[PDB]
Amino acid sequence: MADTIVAVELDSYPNTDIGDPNYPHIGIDIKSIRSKSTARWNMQTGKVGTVHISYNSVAKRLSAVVSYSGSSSTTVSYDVDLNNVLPEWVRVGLSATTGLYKETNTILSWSFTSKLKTNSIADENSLHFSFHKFSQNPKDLILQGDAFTDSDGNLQLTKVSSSGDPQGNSVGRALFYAPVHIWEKSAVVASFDATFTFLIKSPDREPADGITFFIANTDTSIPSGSGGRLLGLFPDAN
Amino acid sequence: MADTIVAVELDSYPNTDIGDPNYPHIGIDIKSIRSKSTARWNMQTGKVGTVHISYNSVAKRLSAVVSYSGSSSTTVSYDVDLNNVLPEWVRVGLSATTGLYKETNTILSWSFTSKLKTNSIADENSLHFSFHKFSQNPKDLILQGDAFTDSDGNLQLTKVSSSGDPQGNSVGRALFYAPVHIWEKSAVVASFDATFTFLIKSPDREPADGITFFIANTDTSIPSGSGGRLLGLFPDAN
Amino acid sequence: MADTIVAVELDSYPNTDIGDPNYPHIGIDIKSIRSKSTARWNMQTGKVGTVHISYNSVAKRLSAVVSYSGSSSTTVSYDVDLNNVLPEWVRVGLSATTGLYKETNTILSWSFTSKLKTNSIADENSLHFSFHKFSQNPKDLILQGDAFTDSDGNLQLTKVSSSGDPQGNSVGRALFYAPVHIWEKSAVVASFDATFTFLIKSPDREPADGITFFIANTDTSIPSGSGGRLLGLFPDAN
Amino acid sequence: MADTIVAVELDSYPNTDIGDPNYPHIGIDIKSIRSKSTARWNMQTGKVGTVHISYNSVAKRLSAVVSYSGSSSTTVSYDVDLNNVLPEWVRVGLSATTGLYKETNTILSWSFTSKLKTNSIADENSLHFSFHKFSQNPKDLILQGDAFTDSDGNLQLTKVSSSGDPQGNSVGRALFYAPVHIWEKSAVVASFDATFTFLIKSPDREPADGITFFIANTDTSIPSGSGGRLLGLFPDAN
Ligand SMILES: OC[C@H]1O[C@H](Oc2c[nH]c3ccc(Br)c(Cl)c23)[C@@H](O)[C@@H](O)[C@@H]1O
Ligand SMILES: OC[C@H]1O[C@H](Oc2c[nH]c3ccc(Br)c(Cl)c23)[C@@H](O)[C@@H](O)[C@@H]1O
Ligand SMILES: OC[C@H]1O[C@H](Oc2c[nH]c3ccc(Br)c(Cl)c23)[C@@H](O)[C@@H](O)[C@@H]1O
Ligand SMILES: OC[C@H]1O[C@H](Oc2c[nH]c3ccc(Br)c(Cl)c23)[C@@H](O)[C@@H](O)[C@@H]1O
Ligand SMILES: [Ca+2]
Ligand SMILES: [Ca+2]
Ligand SMILES: [Ca+2]
Ligand SMILES: [Ca+2]
Ligand SMILES: [Mn+2]
Ligand SMILES: [Mn+2]
Ligand SMILES: [Mn+2]
Ligand SMILES: [Mn+2]
Repeated sequence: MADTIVAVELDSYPNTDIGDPNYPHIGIDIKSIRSKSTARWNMQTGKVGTVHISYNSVAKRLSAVVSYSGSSSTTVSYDVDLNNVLPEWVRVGLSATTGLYKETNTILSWSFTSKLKTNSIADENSLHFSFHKFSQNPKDLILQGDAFTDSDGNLQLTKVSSSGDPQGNSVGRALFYAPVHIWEKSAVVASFDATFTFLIKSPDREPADGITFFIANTDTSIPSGSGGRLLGLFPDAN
Repeated sequence: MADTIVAVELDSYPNTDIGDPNYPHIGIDIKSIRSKSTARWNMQTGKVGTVHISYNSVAKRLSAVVSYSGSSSTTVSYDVDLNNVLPEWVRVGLSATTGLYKETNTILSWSFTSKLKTNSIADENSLHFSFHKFSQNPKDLILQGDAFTDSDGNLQLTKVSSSGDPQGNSVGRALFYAPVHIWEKSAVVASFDATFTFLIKSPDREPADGITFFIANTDTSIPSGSGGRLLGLFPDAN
Repeated sequence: MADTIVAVELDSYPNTDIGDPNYPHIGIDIKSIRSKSTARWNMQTGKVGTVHISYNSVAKRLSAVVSYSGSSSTTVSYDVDLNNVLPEWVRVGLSATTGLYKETNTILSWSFTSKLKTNSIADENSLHFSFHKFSQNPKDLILQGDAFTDSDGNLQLTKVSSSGDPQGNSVGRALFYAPVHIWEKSAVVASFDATFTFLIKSPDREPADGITFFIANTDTSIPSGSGGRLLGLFPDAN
Repeated sequence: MADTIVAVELDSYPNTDIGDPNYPHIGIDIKSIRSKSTARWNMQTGKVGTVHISYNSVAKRLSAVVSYSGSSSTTVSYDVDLNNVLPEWVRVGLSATTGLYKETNTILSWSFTSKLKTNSIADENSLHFSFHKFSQNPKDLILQGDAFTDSDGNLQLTKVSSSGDPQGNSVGRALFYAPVHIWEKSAVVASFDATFTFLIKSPDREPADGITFFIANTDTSIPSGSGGRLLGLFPDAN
């Protein structure tokens, strides 16, 4: 069967033939590339941006905010019970693609916290990780497809040359090595927060295709046919 | 000039004359004792209970859950922008009352985290405290009214005897000593999370009146007339 | 080549033939079962104990303390630079054995934090995990030898029957799934802290053999001949 | 009665007068301006530096490292039992002075964590704060002497002009608002960690006088005569 995917997308390229709004946008994706909720994103190609993502099983609202130094922020939210969508054990990761058009999909930092609180207090679990730059040989990441860490310590999700020039038709993903426990039958509340900073540079008039933070089944792998507009996440546009 | 109050109430006594539902309930109170959202609380007098509260400014949803070991939990949420309600600097606290009827309002643990973020993975401001014991001299709490720490290390918000028998017509509150910064001009996202565990015992067959977590202006005090049904928060029932 | 091991041992059985003092002891082991430092441990068989372990690269002192409710604590320290000992990437874990004599090697909770700092604030890493009780399918743990999680949610490092009776000649370990990055060429300061709570029960007049927290090369596995007095860590007593 | 002081000094100006070494140095001060331990400071006037300080009560080792974007590292350590020196409740803070000679004493960030542990994985008391910008009205800091926050959001501990030139004969301190519980009768282990980033700039051939992180009785205030060489911390040079 296909993987089960929940994602927040920073979608730089409007694919209106598969339901994208006709502008760069942020979106919340629940098992489909066709986002349940979107907000218009005013990209600053060449500038370092920041994304903050949060979810709590009591509120049942997955939210995301994108900002840049000295600019107005873009926000997006969706009401959803993640226990009905995802398995109890997941992996978390970042993905990016290029297609006919291209961009650098550079990650400068990534942090993530999750918590599982139950009935009994001494029945609980937490996981936190934080990367400010990345090791050249990162043993706590599963790197998939074209993803790699360059000589500056930056995570490049898609291909770039030695001079830093991006390449088209590229796909890559980075997953945290340990599975994450996001629900159980006795749980009272589960929550997570994620942050990443990113640098999209591009020589193209319309940069493409984007970067996601995603949560999937533990054995998730890049699907066949998921390049370009499908963001390395989905086998089709349904 | 009255305080500005946001609270989560565990209201054990139905004051139907001032808009309570006719059962013990959990509520979200925005500037009034008359809750904007309530849910049925299945009290278990004599068992240790746990409350988890959370908010973030992108989701704009204040939510709370109450539970006991081996039991079903109760949730309540309300969509609100706290920027629009509270001043930028606050104190946070726990309050409790008894009236004609009575209960012990015993706090066994209390923790709190607030974050103010912008454009990096590290937060521009964060505060975290956690008490699992309470000290015989809590120099980091402002104790108001009948609130005191006992010989067992527990925090008693209202009057109780040597023998563990609660008293009627009591009011008590405990505030964390340092002001918390909950928004600013430059802010991208602000969030907070709080947890407390409580023991409510009663000789009566109808215990009263309840316990809250609340957030207020920094100079907040127990208002004249806030006994019983007003939970030590409000000077009247409007 | 053999594994590289740094460990804190709760050594319940004196094997004076390989240099144990003639009493139960807590020990710091650096690449040998023969401890670099020991202290007398006053065991309370059948009671839940707590161990706290810490280290940072400026102080260069690895310390551990073992305690029980109502008792006084025993401490042990050793001055060592852990980088000259350990590789840059490690796994962290828990190990236990039994031999001719036996005990339960039960883990009720385990937490770990590591941090690696430079000065970019944006060149760095942290990892934190916390388990209060353990899942029936612990996908974030690598279980080795006889280790398993039971119906109560406890981690059993060595064999116990369904009635909870321990078995002799057992060895088991549990490793956190993700590698930990503990040094790099640009590092200024690296630190770690670990906590575990444990329950050692035994029908034997002299219980054996003990429990350790350990740090090893990422590919560590139970050496042949590490049963009993070698605590699942070393292939010989050198 | 005088304040009770424990400090880590970054001392830019040798006062051989009162027992400084005859070079710029970092030091550990236990109840006297006359450091119990010093190290020659690998100083870089005009560069952003970072200080990390740590202590735990099992190891009994107070340690500090000062570095500059990864280079030019200096360390200092002292074996000491702080339960014998400090009261159980304290305030923590930063101080700085100029005298005949001068430098900017600029704080760009500051964080602190304190923990008091016993018999579990969850701590019985913890406190954590973090500032990466400082507020125009920082209600959670007690600002003493010349200390103010500037339009950039930096904390200036001593007088600086509107353009950016430091003034002589100035003193300033910033204390965190809430008292900190550092030890108790039945504590198993107490620990704290602090980090700050600073910028010392000077038009002088020989900058003065330095910056400290310190720990004091909760009621601490700038003593009379503690200018220049006494770092705003001590009334005399005894
Ligand atoms: O990278 C931008 C887009 O490039 C391709 O789609 C096209 C967008 N504009 C075009 C113009 C001509 C042709 Br042929 C193609 Cl395939 C496209 C495809 O690779 C899409 O998946 C992708 O989103
Ligand atoms: O503790 C329960 C309640 O007791 C008091 O109200 C009454 C409850 N039963 C009554 C019966 C008669 C009269 Br008069 C009163 Cl005020 C009450 C008041 O103290 C209320 O504020 C409180 O909610
Ligand atoms: O569990 C206690 C000990 O049992 C064995 O060693 C012995 C301890 N007392 C003995 C008495 C007789 C014989 Br045979 C043996 Cl092997 C032992 C061995 O399994 C040791 O590794 C272990 O430490
Ligand atoms: O700012 C650096 C120093 O300047 C002063 O000490 C002197 C250093 N050189 C001098 C030369 C003359 C005189 Br008068 C004085 Cl007080 C000093 C005093 O203000 C000292 O406390 C301070 O350490
Ligand atoms: Ca698209
Ligand atoms: Ca009521
Ligand atoms: Ca032994
Ligand atoms: Ca000096
Ligand atoms: Mn899209
Ligand atoms: Mn009510
Ligand atoms: Mn031993
Ligand atoms: Mn000095």
